[PDB]
Amino acid sequence: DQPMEEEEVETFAFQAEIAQLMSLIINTFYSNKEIFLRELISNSSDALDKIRYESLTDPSKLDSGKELHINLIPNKQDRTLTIVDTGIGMTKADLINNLGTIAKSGTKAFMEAADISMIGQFGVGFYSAYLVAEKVTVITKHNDDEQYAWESSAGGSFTVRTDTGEPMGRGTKVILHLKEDQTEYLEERRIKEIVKKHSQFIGYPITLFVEKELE
Ligand SMILES: CCNC(=O)[C@H]1c2ccccc2CN1C(=O)c1cc(Cl)c(O)cc1O
Repeated sequence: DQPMEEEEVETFAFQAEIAQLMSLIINTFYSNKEIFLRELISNSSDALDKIRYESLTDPSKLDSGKELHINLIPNKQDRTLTIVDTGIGMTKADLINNLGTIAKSGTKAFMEAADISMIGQFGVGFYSAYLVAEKVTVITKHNDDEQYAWESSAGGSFTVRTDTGEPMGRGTKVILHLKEDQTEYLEERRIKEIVKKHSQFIGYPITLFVEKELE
């Protein structure tokens, strides 16, 4: 038989510091792990600013969707928390450069420094995900390009491939498969309080969708 699907998959090694960093974040104990959701919402907001500011000069840039927002989708059945935004998105190359193989100065500094919530300033805030996730999947779609999937369980490497899933119009989808002991962030009350405490100044709509598959 012919496969329902077949696509090339590429594996990349993380730059050495970023990898050392992820182990740091994974194995060590930290107390305000909740700041991961702020870091990821924060990434979404900047992505939303870029598409927004580009549309000002080139209105067709929004042909792939006018609405600028962030959705938070807890799914207790999958034990996943997904952050979805309709920002500018990422090309395949962006995924490879910006999410693993290029380091940046803050990396060596940060590992050595202190409270974990500093990670936002050192520029590598994405990786705070692995405070609560054992695996992170990033689905992204940039205008005029394919939809891509970035994936990592933080073993020193990550994978990129074309995404066969459900088509996004534009933007980025981050899928946190949470550690067994971090399921609290699937909770509406907990999500609401983290957002109110750390993401109060985000100038885009933030909407929760509690997901439950029915029998
Ligand atoms: C990876 C580095 N890019 C960004 O943070 C933002 C960003 C920031 C400034 C300009 C363009 C873009 C595109 N991004 C994304 O597609 C994205 C990435 C992650 Cl990891 C996330 O959680 C949410 C996201 O919307």
